Amino acid sequence: MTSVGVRALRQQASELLRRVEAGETIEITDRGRPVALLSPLPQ
Amino acid sequence: TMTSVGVRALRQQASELLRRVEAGETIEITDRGRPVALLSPLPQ
Repeated sequence: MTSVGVRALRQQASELLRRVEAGETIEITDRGRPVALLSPLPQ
Repeated sequence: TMTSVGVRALRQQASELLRRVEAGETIEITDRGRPVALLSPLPQ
């Protein structure tokens, strides 16, 4: 899942952040429309 | 400065956080206190 909805965000938040921490970016959709991006920080 | 929320808060307050991002805000995400990710809006 490279694009997840709001429901999946809550149910999967820990795992989604693990993936971003491993370098993935993940698109967040809201009623099917892409609205936000989760990207890794340089840290 | 910015808003920083942890994963717990992201889950618990998801609707309020996405409302802010859709209004244009970028938010820092922490994982057990360490900054790990950026939640930023896509332009519409």
